Amino acid sequence: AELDSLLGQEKERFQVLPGRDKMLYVAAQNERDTLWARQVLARGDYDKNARVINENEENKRISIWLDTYYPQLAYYRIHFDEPRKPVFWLSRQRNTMSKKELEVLSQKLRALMPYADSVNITLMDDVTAAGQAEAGLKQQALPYSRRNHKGGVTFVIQGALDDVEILRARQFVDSYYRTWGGRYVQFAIELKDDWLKGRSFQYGAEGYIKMSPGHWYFPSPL
Amino acid sequence: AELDSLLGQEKERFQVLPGRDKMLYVAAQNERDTLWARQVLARGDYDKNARVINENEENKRISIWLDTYYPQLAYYRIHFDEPRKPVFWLSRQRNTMSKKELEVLSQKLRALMPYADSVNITLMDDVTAAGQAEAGLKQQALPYSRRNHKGGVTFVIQGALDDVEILRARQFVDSYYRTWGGRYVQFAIELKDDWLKGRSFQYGAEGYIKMSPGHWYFPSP
Amino acid sequence: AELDSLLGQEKERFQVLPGRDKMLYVAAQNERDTLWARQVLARGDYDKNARVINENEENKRISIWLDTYYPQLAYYRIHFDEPRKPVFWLSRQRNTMSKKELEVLSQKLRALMPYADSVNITLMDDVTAAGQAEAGLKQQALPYSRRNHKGGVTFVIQGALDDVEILRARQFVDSYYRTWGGRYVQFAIELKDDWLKGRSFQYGAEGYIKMSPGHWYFPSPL
Amino acid sequence: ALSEIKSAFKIGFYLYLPFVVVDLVVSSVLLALGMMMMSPVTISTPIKLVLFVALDGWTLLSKGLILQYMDIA
Amino acid sequence: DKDLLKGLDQEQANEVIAVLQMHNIEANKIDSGKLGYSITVAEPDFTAAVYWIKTYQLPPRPRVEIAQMFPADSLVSSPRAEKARLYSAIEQRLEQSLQTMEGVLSARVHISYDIDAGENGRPPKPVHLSALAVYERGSPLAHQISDIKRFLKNSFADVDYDNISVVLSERSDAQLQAPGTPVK
Amino acid sequence: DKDLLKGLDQEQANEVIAVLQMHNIEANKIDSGKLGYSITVAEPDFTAAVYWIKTYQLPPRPRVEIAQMFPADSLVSSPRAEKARLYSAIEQRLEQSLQTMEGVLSARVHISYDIDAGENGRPPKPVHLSALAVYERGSPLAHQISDIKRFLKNSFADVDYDNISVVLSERSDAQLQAPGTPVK
Amino acid sequence: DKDLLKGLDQEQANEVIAVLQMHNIEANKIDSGKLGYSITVAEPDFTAAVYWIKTYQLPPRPRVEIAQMFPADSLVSSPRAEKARLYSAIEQRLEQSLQTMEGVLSARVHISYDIDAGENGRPPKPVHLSALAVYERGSPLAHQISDIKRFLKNSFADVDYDNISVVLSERSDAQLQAPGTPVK
Amino acid sequence: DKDLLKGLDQEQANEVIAVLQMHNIEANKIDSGKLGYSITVAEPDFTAAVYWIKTYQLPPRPRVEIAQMFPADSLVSSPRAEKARLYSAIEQRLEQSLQTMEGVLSARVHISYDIDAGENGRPPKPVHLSALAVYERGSPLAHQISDIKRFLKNSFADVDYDNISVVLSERSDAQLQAPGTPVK
Repeated sequence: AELDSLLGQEKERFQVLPGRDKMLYVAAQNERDTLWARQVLARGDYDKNARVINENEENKRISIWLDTYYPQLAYYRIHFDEPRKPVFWLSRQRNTMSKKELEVLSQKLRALMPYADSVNITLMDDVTAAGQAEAGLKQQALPYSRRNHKGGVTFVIQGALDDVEILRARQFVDSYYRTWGGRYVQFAIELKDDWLKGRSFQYGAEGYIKMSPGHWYFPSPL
Repeated sequence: AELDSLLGQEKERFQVLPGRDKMLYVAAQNERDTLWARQVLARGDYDKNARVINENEENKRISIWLDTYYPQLAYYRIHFDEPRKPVFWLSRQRNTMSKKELEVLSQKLRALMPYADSVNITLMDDVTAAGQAEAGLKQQALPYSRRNHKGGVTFVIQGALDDVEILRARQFVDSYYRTWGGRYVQFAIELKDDWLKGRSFQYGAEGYIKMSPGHWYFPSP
Repeated sequence: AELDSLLGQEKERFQVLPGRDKMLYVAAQNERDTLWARQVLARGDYDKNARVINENEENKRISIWLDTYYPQLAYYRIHFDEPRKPVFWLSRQRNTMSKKELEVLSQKLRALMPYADSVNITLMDDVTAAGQAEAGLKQQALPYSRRNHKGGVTFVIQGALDDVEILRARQFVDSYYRTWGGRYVQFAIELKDDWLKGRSFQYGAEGYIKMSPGHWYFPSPL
Repeated sequence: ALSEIKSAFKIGFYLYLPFVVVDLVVSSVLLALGMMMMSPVTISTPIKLVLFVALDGWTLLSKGLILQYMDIA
Repeated sequence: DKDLLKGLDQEQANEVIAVLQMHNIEANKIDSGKLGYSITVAEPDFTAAVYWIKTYQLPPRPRVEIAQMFPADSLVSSPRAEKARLYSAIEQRLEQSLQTMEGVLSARVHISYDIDAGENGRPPKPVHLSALAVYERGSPLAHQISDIKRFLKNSFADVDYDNISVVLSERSDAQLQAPGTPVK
Repeated sequence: DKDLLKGLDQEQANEVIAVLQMHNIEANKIDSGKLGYSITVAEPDFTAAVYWIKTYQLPPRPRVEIAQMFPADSLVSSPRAEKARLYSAIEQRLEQSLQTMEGVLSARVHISYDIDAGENGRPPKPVHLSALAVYERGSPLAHQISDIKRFLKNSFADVDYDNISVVLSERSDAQLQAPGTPVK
Repeated sequence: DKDLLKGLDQEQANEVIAVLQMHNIEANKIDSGKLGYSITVAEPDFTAAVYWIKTYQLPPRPRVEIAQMFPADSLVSSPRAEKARLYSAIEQRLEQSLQTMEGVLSARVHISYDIDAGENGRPPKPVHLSALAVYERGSPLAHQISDIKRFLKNSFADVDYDNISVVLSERSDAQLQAPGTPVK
Repeated sequence: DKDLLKGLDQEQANEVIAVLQMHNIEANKIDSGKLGYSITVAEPDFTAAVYWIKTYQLPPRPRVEIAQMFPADSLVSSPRAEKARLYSAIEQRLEQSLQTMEGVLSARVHISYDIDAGENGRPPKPVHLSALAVYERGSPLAHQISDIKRFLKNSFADVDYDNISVVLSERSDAQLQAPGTPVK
């Protein structure tokens, strides 16, 4: 029996790709269909060899090879919408590569994925990656605090947030990491109470905390 | 038998479209009919291949392709009031596209929708999109605050709202998300309790709240 | 087994209209008779196909089509007092369509309804719409607050109303919504606890000053 | 003062109730035997006295009476 | 002939049939002696009749009264359990007198309960009433607020005209024709 | 032919049938005399039916009310148990009276239980109510939030219009057509 | 053919089958009358079925409630026990009333318990509520959080909007296709 | 086939097989009749199975709860023995409620118990909570810690965000393939 007929009735969720190293890759799109396809190949009701690939798993696997053979590289994400010609989003304002070694990298990345035929490398701009991250964080009316340093920005969302400001701040981060990756810009949601809870303090460059009506505490300038 | 005979008795709430890749498409219109038609194809009383499409999760599918191959694109919604010629509502004041690459985007959307024959792309202004959202929010007599910025607009609804206004708001936001979608203008209804229920206070320029006969509260501007 | 015989004994509360797309329409009147006729077509004691229509839900169905192909259009209601020839009440003072693009709208509204023969478009005035809502609200001796804005008008009825003023207001809004519809003028009946039924004043040095209509109300010690 | 004598006399009856069960359950086990004539008071009072201190009585109503009035402990 | 309810009561089966007959499906009431009645429906109508059992929460629970939580056969009766059994019979006698007016088919009255004013030194407060009614159609149901308010205002010691709340409505359209047998 | 549930109740089997018939799978109500009812589905429709049993938490537990935690057969009855048994009969009678309005199919009313406030020397606090309702569709359900507040505003001691919250909605689309047997 | 669980009841067996069937292994439920059900799997699926029994902690233990630790059958009942049997019946009635909303399939409500305020002369603290919910997919579940807050705010004495935390989520993807028998 | 264990439980044998199958050695769930279950391993796999029994401390003890040594069967009960039974049912109901979140396979909740404050002259201290959780992989489990602290915050009287510590982790790798018999 064939592999596309050994899976379930709905032959729409899985996609069988003929590998080049005499194998056969099945491409699921979440972790529940990955275990649905791995149970068939693990109970052993198929003769030849086959593997189950994914989006997040294969994008985590190829960064271990790239963190050894190409360190200090500024990239974002590998996109697998068409699993035969994947797109590699590379940074523009941070690399020192000419047109020759980009073809060398596009051939060594092709040798890592036997199901693909050609790897397309497109150079995404570096400022719009934080411009979309700030403009999407302002439409949800969320308080935030941007920190700029070289090779990555950081948005801190703290304080006592209500239940609408947690549910709105989670659906945006999970919709942004899905299309940009967590390599460049990092969100830091941190639900905690207010510092100096019921204490009156005298802020700014010469500070104290009133522990009581007759008790002064002198820590760091609040 | 045919697919339209294996469905329910009333042959009106389902539309069977012929595909282009030798597949059949059933176009439900909500989630209850989508789960009604998926039990037929899942239990397997049909020979060939068939799929069940929708209005929401088909607008969700071709935005995943459209945030990879066409990023930074300003659009609103893909309307399926007739499923053989959908309408693409693109923005006018935020695109940099000429006549040619709109036709190439139309040809790349026709390949994404195999049940369709053409895709009609119209351009809508961003003034009427934020004007109908403010005039409708003013007609229901709701307290609101508008925050304009580039590439989006947000309306904030705060206060101690009663049980009539949280139903008038929900019937308007649900009637507006169906037409325009949440790509441009976003509503933020959060309700808080009021402090000045039984307190005496002075409002205006120099405002304070007397929380007690011997207690002043000066709120921050 | 004819369709008019598969309905009830009294053959004067239903009306079977022949269609253009080879389908018979049963035009009921209210929600109680629509499920009385839908049970017949659901149990399947009829050979061919048929549909059941209604005045309340063919006006909700035609507005989903109308606010996609003809946006920014000002209209009130569609009346189905003669179901083979409906009347479409358009606003005169808020649109500038010509005669030819009104006949194109009248033919595209006709192709949406296969039971009709010719849709007749009449242009209603816009002053008498908010005029009959004020003159019918002064006749019941109800307190109200007219709020005018561009393209609509709203009447707010607040206060601790008694049991007769609630009955007369609810009995009047349901008789006005049937004629005009809630596209232009909207009513805002709401109960809260203040003996001044909506109006508020401030007192200093000259008498009383009528304050502006606002959202904060003073709770009444009385 | 008349509301405190009223609020004390209906607490003392509830306190009275278990003891009546005790000296009605020890006086009826003698009549089941051939003990129709012996006095049960001299048997009732030790079996009532060793149970009240073993179940910590005088530290249970001294707590429960002051909890009505003040924030004790 | 598929049964859907059995073991029902006499007044419960008349509430199930009058709900199903309103929606163009016919039912059969079958007596079973000691085990109550039972309602059967036809096979093309079984899908609709299960949906109206789920929607209307049928069979109906028996109607509750406040005098059932405090039975009179108890040996110890509190002042709270005597004031509640007093008001729970005034509340039934008032809704039995509201049905003998000119045009009322059904009615329901609610008296406000006061319990914790008797044991302590707190004074009692004003008593509130509330009413519901169903009037025969063709009647001017706006002028009949003042007759029910006038009748209720003088059946207690201290009520005001803004402490009485009357919400009433006209009856539904009559169901006079038969459902009809499903042919196939 | 595969069994899903057995030993059910009459009111418990019509909810499992009313849930499975909404999702295009048939079911058979088989009586077993003394042991109760039982529900069987087909073998192609066994994988979906176990999933909807797990999701919808079927079979339904019986509905809980506050007067069951303090039964009337007790030898002693504190005033905490008499006020809890009283408020738990008022919120059952008020939700039985809400179902008789024009258009209401079902409802549910909650009272704020304050049991120690009248006992302590502090004055008793205000009473809060809350109600849910399911209306017949085609109704203007924005105007009907004021009749329910007018009805249950005057049924207690001192309520305000800010301490009443009514959350109501229209019913679902009707299920009238038959599911259909799996053909193999 | 190998057995992995025997003696399970009905609700435990229907949640072991619904867990294994989504991980592409097929189970068989076998009744045994008095001794309960039993669940058997095939021979290649035994190493994986034991791993999901261990990971998912199956069979499910019965769900516990506070009203079970203080039964009403005791001869004496402390006020800590009467308040613990009262709040545990209010938080059961609130979650049985949340499932009657539009789109909710499951819910779970928690109330803060205060027991030591009544024993001594301390004033009571504020009362806190917390809810969970599971919604139908396709619903805008950001605006559904204001109706549960408005419903929950005045079902008690005095709460704020800062003491109510609602965490809700859409349901999982539907499992409708059969697992598949292993060929050998 | 040398024997390893006997006299076990249905859940005590499913943990031994799940441990031994992870380390590439097979087992046999041999039933002993009225004695219980018994696990027999092969002769070349006997040294490894004895070493992994000694290391993993198998068979598992029954899990303890705090309300197991203050039983409700005694005729008298201290307030110390009634607060530990109330808190031990709260920390179980919160554990049952945490498992119905999106992605959680298992969880465990601890509450700070109160002993000395019933009789000492000090007011009772604040409440401290502690939670563990195991998440399905693929989850961004740095953002899940704000949905558990928000749910656990106002389920009590007054806890802070500093008094709640959540330590959670993704689950281990999947075990699906068979161990394999020794080639002898």
